Amino acid sequence: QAVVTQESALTTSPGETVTLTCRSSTGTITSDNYANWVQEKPDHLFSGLIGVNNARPPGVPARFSGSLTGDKAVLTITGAQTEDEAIYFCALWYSNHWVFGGGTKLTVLGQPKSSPSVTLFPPSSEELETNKATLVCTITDFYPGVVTVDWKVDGTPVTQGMETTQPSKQSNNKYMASSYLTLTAREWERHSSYSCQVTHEGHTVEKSLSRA
Amino acid sequence: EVQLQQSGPELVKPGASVKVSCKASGYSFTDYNMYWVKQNHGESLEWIAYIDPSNGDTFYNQKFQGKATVTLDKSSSTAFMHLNSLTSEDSAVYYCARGGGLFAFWGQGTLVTVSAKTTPPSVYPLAPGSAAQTNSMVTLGCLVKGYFPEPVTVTWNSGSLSSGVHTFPAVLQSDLYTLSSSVTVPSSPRPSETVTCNVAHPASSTKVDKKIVPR
Ligand code: NA
Ligand code: NA
Ligand code: NA
Ligand code: NA
Ligand code: NA
Repeated sequence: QAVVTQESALTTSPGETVTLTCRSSTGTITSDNYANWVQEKPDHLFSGLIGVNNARPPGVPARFSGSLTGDKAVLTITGAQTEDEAIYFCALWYSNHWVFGGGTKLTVLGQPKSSPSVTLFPPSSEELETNKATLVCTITDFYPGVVTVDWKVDGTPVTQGMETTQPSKQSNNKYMASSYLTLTAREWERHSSYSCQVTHEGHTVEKSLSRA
Repeated sequence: EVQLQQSGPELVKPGASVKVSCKASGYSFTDYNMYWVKQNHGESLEWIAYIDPSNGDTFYNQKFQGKATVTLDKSSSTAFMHLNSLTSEDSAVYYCARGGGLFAFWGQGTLVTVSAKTTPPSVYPLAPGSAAQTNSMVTLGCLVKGYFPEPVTVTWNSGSLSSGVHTFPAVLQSDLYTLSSSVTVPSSPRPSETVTCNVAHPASSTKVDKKIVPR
């Protein structure tokens, strides 16, 4: 039925208390909705967190607490840990139907801020004969795991190709990812400078090359 | 003890129909409702329907009523969800979660994909652009491009060059998957000592190497 409104993504630190909400568009949220909260740890791993707008344990930490605010449900995490970093989904019951929230993405910074090492690759030999020129920009060992990647061709900001990926975690817990710039050989053989500048917070690490 | 051992991942062509099996262990099968939720790439979770062993009767989301169908196998304590006339948007991970006063324990999920054609990747080398070694270390990679399906498997020098390797998430470009892997070594190993990426693409029986040669 309605629109279950959840936070898109929130971040916090160990020892802090975090507040998540879940809004019902039909209005006041009651026991007739049987508000449920589930947890999805990043291995596409799911588990129930709180039901009955109250009920706590299958063996769920005392620090996770759910409630009913007025026109929405709230999951408060008091004494937030790093292993709480997961995706939280809400669910309201209207009848004969279950509606889950968008899911609140909670990141728990549990390691120092590290920066990305970017390495720009130009199109290969074998590839350019295929009328295609794929530029690759690898982003490695960056924490936290959020980056935006900007291209400019011959100083010209690119709105095309830009295939950036979501950061996947590395063995060292940091993140890595790459961004691709595909186009035709003619295009490739048309300019001189191709640059990839990565955004991880307020600092943009650029990486260029003048093929010719 | 409670276990919701879900059925293997699926792959079909449009118009096809799939049946997901959800075996459960560790609890009484008749005491709780089983829910069939749908998580699609990005759009997250979606309730589909639920069956009550406790009444036999099933409950469906009307937007799914005709597409999916829930059945129970009490004799083995196994729930099933049937999916018919599959299409592009029916591609996702399907989960079975048991009832209670919440969606307490869930299955591991089963992925279902509908689409197009199988294609081994076209692998390309990525070599330094006449730079050198700033830290005496050099980064070479491999462009595992335009394949189907997933997954791709990349090793460097037969898994002998294990440290320094970074294999990136695949990407969908021309409705095929493009991937990336990179190795970092000292500037002495390359190009004196050979450096090769071995990409294995299972769905096609592929096992191809890409020797990396300075431009
Ligand atoms: Na996890
Ligand atoms: Na606690
Ligand atoms: Na390897
Ligand atoms: Na293979
Ligand atoms: Na040469």
